[PDB]
Amino acid sequence: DVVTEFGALTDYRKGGVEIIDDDPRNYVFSNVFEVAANAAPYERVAVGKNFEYVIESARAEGTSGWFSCAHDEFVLAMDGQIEVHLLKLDNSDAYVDPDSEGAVAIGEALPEGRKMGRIVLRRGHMALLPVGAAYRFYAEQPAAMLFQSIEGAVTVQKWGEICQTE
Amino acid sequence: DVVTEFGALTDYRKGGVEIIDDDPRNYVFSNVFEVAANAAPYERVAVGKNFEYVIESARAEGTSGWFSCAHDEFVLAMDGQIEVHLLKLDNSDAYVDPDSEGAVAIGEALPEGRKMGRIVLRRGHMALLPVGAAYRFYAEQPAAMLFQSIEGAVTVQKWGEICQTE
Amino acid sequence: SKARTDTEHLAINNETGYRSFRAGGFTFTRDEYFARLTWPGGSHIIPIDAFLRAMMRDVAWGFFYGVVNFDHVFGTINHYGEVTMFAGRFNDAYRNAGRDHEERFKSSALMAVFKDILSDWTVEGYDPFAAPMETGLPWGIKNGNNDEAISRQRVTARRMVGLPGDTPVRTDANGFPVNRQFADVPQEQPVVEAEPGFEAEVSAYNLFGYLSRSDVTWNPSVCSVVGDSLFCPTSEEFILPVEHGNDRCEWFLQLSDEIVWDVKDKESGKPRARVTARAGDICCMPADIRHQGYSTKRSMLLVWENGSPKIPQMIADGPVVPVTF
Amino acid sequence: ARTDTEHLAINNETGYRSFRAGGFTFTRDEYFARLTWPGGSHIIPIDAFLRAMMRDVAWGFFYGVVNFDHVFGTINHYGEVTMFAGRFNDAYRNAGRDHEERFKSSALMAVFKDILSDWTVEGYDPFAAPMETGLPWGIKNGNNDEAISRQRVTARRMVGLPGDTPVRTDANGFPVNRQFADVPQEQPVVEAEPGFEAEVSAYNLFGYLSRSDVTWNPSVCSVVGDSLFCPTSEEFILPVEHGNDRCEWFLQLSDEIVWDVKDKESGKPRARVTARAGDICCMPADIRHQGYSTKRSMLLVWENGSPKIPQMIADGTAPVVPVTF
Ligand SMILES: [Fe+3]
Repeated sequence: DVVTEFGALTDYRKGGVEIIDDDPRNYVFSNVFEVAANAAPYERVAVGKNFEYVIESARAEGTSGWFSCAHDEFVLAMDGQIEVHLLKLDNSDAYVDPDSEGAVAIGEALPEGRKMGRIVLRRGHMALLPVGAAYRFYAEQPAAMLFQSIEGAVTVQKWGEICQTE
Repeated sequence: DVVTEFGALTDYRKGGVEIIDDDPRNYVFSNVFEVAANAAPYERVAVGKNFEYVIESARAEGTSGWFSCAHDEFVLAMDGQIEVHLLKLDNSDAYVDPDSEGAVAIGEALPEGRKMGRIVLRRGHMALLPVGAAYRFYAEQPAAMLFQSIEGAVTVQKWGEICQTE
Repeated sequence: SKARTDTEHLAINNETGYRSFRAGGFTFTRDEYFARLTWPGGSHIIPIDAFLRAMMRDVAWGFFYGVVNFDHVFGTINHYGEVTMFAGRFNDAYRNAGRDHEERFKSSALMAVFKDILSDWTVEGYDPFAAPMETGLPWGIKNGNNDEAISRQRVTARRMVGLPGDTPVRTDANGFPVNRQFADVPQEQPVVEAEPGFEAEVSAYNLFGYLSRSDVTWNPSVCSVVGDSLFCPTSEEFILPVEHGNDRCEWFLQLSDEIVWDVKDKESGKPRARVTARAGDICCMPADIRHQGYSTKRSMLLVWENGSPKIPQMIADGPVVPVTF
Repeated sequence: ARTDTEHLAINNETGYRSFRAGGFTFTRDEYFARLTWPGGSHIIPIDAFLRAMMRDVAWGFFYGVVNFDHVFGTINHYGEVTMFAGRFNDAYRNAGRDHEERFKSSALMAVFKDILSDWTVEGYDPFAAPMETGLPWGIKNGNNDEAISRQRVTARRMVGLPGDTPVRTDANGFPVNRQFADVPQEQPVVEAEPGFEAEVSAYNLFGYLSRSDVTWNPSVCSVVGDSLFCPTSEEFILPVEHGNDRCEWFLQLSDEIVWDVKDKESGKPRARVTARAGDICCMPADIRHQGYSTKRSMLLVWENGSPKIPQMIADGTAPVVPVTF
């Protein structure tokens, strides 16, 4: 009887690199669930980089500040219920420099604009974080999530201490 | 409509060695029909060697002289009809040196002994040539054959003439 | 010296029933068990299942990024508009002896001949895009075709699956049931509440659900876009039919279950490493290696690609690991 | 020379047993043979594995090196046997990553037989060509012990002699294979004089071979000292790369074969040898070889079985090639 294995913050089995003739560091090997279990609430840790572009892992816990970005982003829920709030900004150049890239933390006060909608995500669900919107999260219990974004003001690079160096 | 391809003195199609990084002389590649086609009747040309052991190719045509050997031999008809006569020698020591190997050409004259029997080989048929017998072949038509034996006084080596070298 | 476009339909063998093909100086024949290739001064055999599986990917992926090695000998290099096809280009035995052979084609001319090969050589009830337990056998003499399985529509999100006008979500009704080996994966949609006026940009969908329904294996497929950053998840079963030598870093995030990657040097073909990945493991495949995946159970993999054309030009001088560690 | 082997658990999901032999570990699942040892792992498609295991079992570890592939295999020391990973792979060796263990032969042979019996399922014959038998995929389903247990057949002197191994008939369980249906079956005319019926012997050898029920299994038909005629019927691919510790000769009796020829020590390709009916060629003691045969074809493998040869090849007191010209 078929069982498809998904990871979670509480239950994950990191694999790894076996070497024949090479350096493990070339593979920048980590596990998004471990990375998020060790970070502070809503800290966005880079787990993948390719030039400007990033995948970021984070633990959602309680209610985050507000974010906005100069370009589309996407969020993938990896474990647990995460609530997403969207607000259309009256004047987004007031909070996010356009021509900047990567998410901007725009504070906890409610940004000026109109209520756009609400999204409730579970494990394996993806949502659009559209350019010119302001977004926030609520998670009743710790939950794991991933952003597809660009290297910016919230992107945390802990490279040598998340990856498999030996 | 299954066709199992077999060779013949008249109709065969040599393959060969394709090189990547090697010397084609290493594979000592020839075709037994070709070798048999160019030789003198019953001339035993070696086409394989491994220490003292050999495989010999030959064309049967007309009637051979007599042969005997200090060890067992085997003959495999490969094309067309070959008749084998066997004689039990009264004193095999008189025709064959006992300490010798490889077949011996023991002459066209009828050697002394009694009649063992007669064999008629077509393509694909193998016969025992037992130590202590003298043997003789008759082929009405050119036919080909191979000998499983040991190098001796009858065996003809001409590797450079018969094997691929380019 | 231009890129070539000389390809040709050759004769139809009377006993096999298969047609054979020329592309430049290369010829393609298949019989009951084998694909038999030639080029001036060389020859090679690949078993036909393996060949047809590899051919399937090269065609469906439009020659992909960088090097698609069918095996230790034969493959293509994508130049994006043109494409090299080789024998021995990344096999040190051949290179050392001056025995590797390369021919540069216009991609359109080379693709047309592959599809013809793939069409002709694929028989009734053989789907070279599926795992072996899901389908029949390619062995034996020509017997009908399976042009539907090889004609599959490429599916690419412009922005995100499910957005208006964008690539749709998968359901039973639009012809995409859950795969037998994903039977227990939850299928509910996330809850979406848009305010009047914004139903266009309030969007979310069940991605694992979407993957659970993929009807092909080893086929990276865009589900979401930010400029050049591409989310290309797919469903994986058995063995990736080629060894991929990418011309930039590719990232693998394992979404479910387990894959083991056989990592070799991209130039020489020498074993370098074996990478084991379980749910939530993310790693980089550097531009100096080729990789081949093993997935026992059908699994969900996110291939993350940077689609930018500037990168092969730069990764040639400067930095194969894209991370300052 | 190690002796320690062991049966481990039947896995509850797959129904198969894992086995241990020294530091080596053997596990199969739906698609794969999974091998581990101290410091390493490797995977081989379960069908390719069982075919190779089938030969190594039936051949009693054969002569010299039996490579399952570019990583895993055995070396035969005639009463003792080396099991290795990467012993003949430039990449492992240069890195000091190869692993070797040496065993008493009957002790490895025993666990090999247990692996082959457990891992083989109803309707799958790993001694046959793929067109002739079913599939190895999926969970444990019954067995095929009859197929994996046929008695080795060996002539003392020649097939057909009083008391020697006998001629194959429909009666005694060997009808003609479908792919040799045109082969003439008449026996040679034999007519002995009274008293000699024991020494006057012939048989139809091509008819014998057409009645072989397995593929790639050199089998003794005539003997002169250490000189052994070992013909067999060949179809598809030799399931191993054979690196002999002595020179061996091939005589193609029917149809054709291509021998993929690689370096014994490094595994770098060296040459490709195409042989048609009546072609005879030599395999040097410093190469490994693997044949490809589209139609079921008749090959004569000719061996010198003397125990003296390997130490002489190592010492250089016998040559790597039997003649030079
Ligand atoms: Fe061999």
